[PDB]
Amino acid sequence: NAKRGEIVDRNGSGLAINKVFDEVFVPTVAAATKDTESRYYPLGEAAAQLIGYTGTITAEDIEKNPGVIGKTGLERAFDKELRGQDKDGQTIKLTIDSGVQQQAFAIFDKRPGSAVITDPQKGDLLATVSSPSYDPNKMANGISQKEYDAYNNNKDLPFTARFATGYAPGSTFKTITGAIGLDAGTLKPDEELEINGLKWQKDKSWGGYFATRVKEASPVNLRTALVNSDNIYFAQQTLRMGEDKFRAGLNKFIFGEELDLPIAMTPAQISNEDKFNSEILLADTGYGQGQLLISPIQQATMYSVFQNNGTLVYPKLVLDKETKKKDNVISANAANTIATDLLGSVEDPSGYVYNMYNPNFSLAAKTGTAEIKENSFLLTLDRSNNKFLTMIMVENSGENGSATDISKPLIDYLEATIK
Ligand SMILES: *C(=O)[C@@H](NC(=O)/C(=N\OCC)c1nsc(N)n1)[C@@H]1NC(C(=O)O)=C(Sc2nc(-c3cc[n+](C)cc3)cs2)CS1
Repeated sequence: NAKRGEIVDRNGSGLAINKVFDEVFVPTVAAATKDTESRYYPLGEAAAQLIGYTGTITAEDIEKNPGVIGKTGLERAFDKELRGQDKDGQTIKLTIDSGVQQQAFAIFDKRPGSAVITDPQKGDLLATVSSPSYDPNKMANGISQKEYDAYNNNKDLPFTARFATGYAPGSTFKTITGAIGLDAGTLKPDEELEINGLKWQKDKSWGGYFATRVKEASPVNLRTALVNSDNIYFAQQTLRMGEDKFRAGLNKFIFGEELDLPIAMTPAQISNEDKFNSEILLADTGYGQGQLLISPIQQATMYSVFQNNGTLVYPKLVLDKETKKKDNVISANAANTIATDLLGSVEDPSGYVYNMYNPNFSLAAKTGTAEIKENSFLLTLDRSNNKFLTMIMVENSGENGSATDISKPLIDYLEATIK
């Protein structure tokens, strides 16, 4: 009987450890009584999808590769290192910070959504949160059929790891579209484009389709369009760029690329085919619509270029793993120009993230709402020290509110701890 290896956070705090209990004769916590060692998760629901839970080796388990075994999450993906022999399992230290993990999970409060917080210059995943969640301690050490069925019958599906699920990125994708337009030469950041009305189309060939916007602006430049959430500006800049210049910039990212993370995840895609085959879809992809499917972990990876002078860093979950990058995904001037203009989302009183304004901290942000019901997104960038990046989403934002409405405790926590 060898002890299973432990999973600890970046500071050594236990994420999946062993603890002896007095159980109520074979094993609730106090027939008979005996001191039995049990697999314990201190963060509970806050890290349930990431860490996973254990279970007994079933018949079909040993029927593949010849008392407890990882059934899901990192407890399953890291089983060979944590199981050991009968040699104690080794301890695997992650990049997670327990303080940030419990902050990101607390802001949702049963709301469906996800949140990832990274170190945009190292790739360290400080937190990967999916809501709603479940009790991993109950699932591993005996859960009743009343709480299991309560989890299965939940229409929001608490078992799914939403940080590894592909969604449409929303208007936050304009940051990439605008940066590609800058390096292409077609998008001048200071030229004033005349945009009139709340709807726009290229010509009569679009028919009953229009690019719609919210706030009416008179001449819209790059900085104003990002703060005003103007779809028409980026649509016109996408049509001006052409399918080739736009796809040339997008292909420098990690689309269709499998990552070395120990989290199962479908690679990000641009569209179903190698070509757009239309022009309304080219405009849609310009402002985050179309057939884009990027996961929160992949979204945090792509957007890391703005805090590394255009260099993309890959996400890492194990601490001692070497930092991997993809150099020159966008220019340094393009990354800095977009990151500087995004300060207006927080600092401008008319900005949509002005509720999080802090005069002693530079925070660039960008909102986004996608129609799939509608989901809300929020990307924030530490421009004071480039030490954290957030990607927060809330599913069914028409009923559960926007991501900005609940993310203020999270952002305030990071600015004081990670700084
Ligand atoms: C990018 O996200 C854009 N989104 C859309 O065009 C889509 N839906 O619009 C929802 C109304 C859409 N369909 S599919 C898909 N993938 N995306 C723009 N991004 C923004 C944003 O979050 O800033 C939205 S919502 C918005 N709401 C306000 C507002 C209005 C009034 N008041 C008092 C305050 C705030 C500004 S923007 C739409 S467009």
